[PDB]
Amino acid sequence: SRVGKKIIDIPSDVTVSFDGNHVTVKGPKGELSRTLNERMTFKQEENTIEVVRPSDSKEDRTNHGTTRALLNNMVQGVSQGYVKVLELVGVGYRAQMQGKDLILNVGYSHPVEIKAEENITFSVEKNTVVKVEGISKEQVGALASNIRSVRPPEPYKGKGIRYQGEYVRRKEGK
Amino acid sequence: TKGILGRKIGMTQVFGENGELIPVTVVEAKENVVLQKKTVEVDGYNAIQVGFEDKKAYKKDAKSNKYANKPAEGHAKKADAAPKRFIREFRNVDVDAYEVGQEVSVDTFVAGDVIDVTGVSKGKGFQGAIKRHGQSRGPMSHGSHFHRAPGSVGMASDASRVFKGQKMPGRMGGNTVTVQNLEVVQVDTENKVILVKGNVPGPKKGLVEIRTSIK
Amino acid sequence: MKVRPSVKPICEKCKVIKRKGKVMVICENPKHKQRQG
Amino acid sequence: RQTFMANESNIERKWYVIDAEGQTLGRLSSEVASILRGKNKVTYTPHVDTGDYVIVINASKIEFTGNKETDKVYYRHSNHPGGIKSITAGELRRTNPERLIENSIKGMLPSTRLGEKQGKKLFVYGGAEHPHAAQQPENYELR
RNA sequence: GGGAUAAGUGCUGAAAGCAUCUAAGCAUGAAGCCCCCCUCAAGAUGAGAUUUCCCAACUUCGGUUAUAAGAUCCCUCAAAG
RNA sequence: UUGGCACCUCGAUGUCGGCUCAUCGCAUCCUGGGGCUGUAGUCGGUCCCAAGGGUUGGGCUGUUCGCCCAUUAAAGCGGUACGCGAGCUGGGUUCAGAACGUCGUGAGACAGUUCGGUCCCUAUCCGUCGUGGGCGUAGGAAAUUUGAGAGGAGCUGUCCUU
RNA sequence: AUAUGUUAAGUGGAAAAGGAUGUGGCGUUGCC
Repeated sequence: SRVGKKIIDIPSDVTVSFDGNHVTVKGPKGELSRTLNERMTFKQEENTIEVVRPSDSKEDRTNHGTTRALLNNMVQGVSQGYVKVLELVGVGYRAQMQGKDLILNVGYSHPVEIKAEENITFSVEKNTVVKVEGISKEQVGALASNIRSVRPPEPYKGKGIRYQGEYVRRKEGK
Repeated sequence: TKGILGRKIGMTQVFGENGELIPVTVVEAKENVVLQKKTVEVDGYNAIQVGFEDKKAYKKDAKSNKYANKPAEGHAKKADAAPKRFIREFRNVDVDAYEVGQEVSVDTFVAGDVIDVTGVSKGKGFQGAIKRHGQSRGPMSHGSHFHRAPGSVGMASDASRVFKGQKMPGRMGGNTVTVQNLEVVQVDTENKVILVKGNVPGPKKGLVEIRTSIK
Repeated sequence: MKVRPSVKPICEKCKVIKRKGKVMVICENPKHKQRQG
Repeated sequence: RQTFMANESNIERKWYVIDAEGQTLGRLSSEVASILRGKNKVTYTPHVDTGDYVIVINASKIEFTGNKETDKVYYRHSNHPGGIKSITAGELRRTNPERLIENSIKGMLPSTRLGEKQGKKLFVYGGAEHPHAAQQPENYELR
């Protein structure tokens, strides 16, 4: 549709090689970002690319609008990073680091360990603040949800781990 | 550590070093050698054949199993050993023994206290369902003609048959049973004995296979 | 959630979808969650 | 009066080899069964087997159309009360594909003394190489 | 302790410029499913493997013989029945 | 479940309930995994997944049912000729005797009650539990083994600490 | 086997009130 019929506009700072079926985008802070795509019909150009669906149906429009979005995402992966910030509400909720691991002291009878992985970096702004910085939205989102699922926010006092602002419920026990 | 083969000698008891009483089984292990070393290339699995007790040499006319025959006598001589009764294969070891005979000694069980013991006999004759399977007897208050009988063997008409695995009389005992997590109490050189903490399967003068615990 | 053979919206923020062949209603009120269309 | 009947002396059996890569299970199976029964020979006699031997290479590439890797369960009883085991057609291919093709094809052969001797001429291997090079197996193309 | 999952929870994502756990892709998740634990099992007629032992005389039979390795008859028994 | 029909059986298919011995369904009682809560916490409610194991001992009665005592993590609901008498008992009921209330002029009957009372069998064939012998497995033998497949096990409490 | 369409559940190869942005057809309107 519209979202698939949109220009990508490769900023010409990043190099996207269109190796037959597959796409590999390199930039100042990421290489080997190659993705498995489908049999779409796109132009192999620099300074801008487009994706074109060969046919028209209910199974071409969906994959068109998805392929365009995925190429856009891996272009912006080397264009800049996607940072998801996780906060810790509650007393005595501290995040320690060690090497490339994150220790969470989150109210249990033991710490909780979160090992880093390739292409991503942990960083702790303050004891209650944790930021995961990476190049793929998929990888950053997986890491952030795995770090969030240790103690999701309660609805009463809100203590737990959360993303940004206030989007949570609120109850009143007493 | 490495498994050993032995004979059950009997039960006894010692006194633990704080005053405890410890039931003990005495197991002699002597004459153990490595007769063959099976490897993945020649045979699919990796294992080592050990050989337990010593048989007598070959005799031209032998009417018992005391003397080795020519096939067995030729199988031992390839390891440079003496004919052996009770040849057995140990898997889940690390093959650093020799396919040519080397003594497997009790002194390898100084390290490794918790073991499991495989025994190969218990020994009872044809037995009824109360003995063999632990079933229950009938009453004697009313004039019951049912006491040690098995009971119903199925349902009526809709089944029209007896299911595989029904419990009935038959030869009891004599199976192969392993007791797990037994503990070595003490090893003894100059008698080649191991004192196992508990009780092992089989009768006296039976063959037992000791190996390190798989758990 | 409510597993009922007649799922339908209860307010204006609830909206109907299909996951794996099941019809479902998802809403911003967790009371209003239903499945098994 | 005048109908030719095949005899063991007359029978000349050949060896074929088929590629089960990029084919469907049932569509390959029906044709291999027609080759095994010997209905592809003008000299076909019902009472005695005139069929040929078949070697099926690349068994790990047979495929199923639709949602058949999770459906198409295979059930089997052990004759003891309660024991009815199962395996999906997707876990049987990745584990033991040569049983998948063998059972598929042998379900299309008549269950008679001769329907077993006709079904033990099928050799199924998962992977391009087969030991039976000493029999000169021609390469047959399914249609 | 390992693998794949149910209900559930998700990450990226369009069809549907937004939204969305799903259509493509990627995760996580039960005393339950397949392994791991214990016993049986090559009559598994698809009858498997390894080590070892024995292997000339007579015929035109083209096959035979007995004997070799080995095992029984018979007898003394029990850890077995 | 109480019924409705009257299709098999009257040259005969033994009726309760319990004992002994099981097997199967899930519409789940306990244990395991979750969504919502008028879910503060410890306890609960109500829905969804799940059949792997487990699911008590007595008083009263022929009791199945039921009520009660003491427990338990829990004391699930159903099918198999309301499983099961070539396995057992036989209290009840449907034998003959004899008595009560009532009905009959009567011989006798129950809307009922009460005391009593012969339960047969040396298993052919299929089925199941064990054990051997013949042949096969392209020479004849001794031992040691792989494991396609099959079976077994699978339950839970209470304290201490954080 | 030939020609043109339907569907994707293995429906086909059991069952109702009722519920639903599943997909194909024709028709008819309101804002572009």
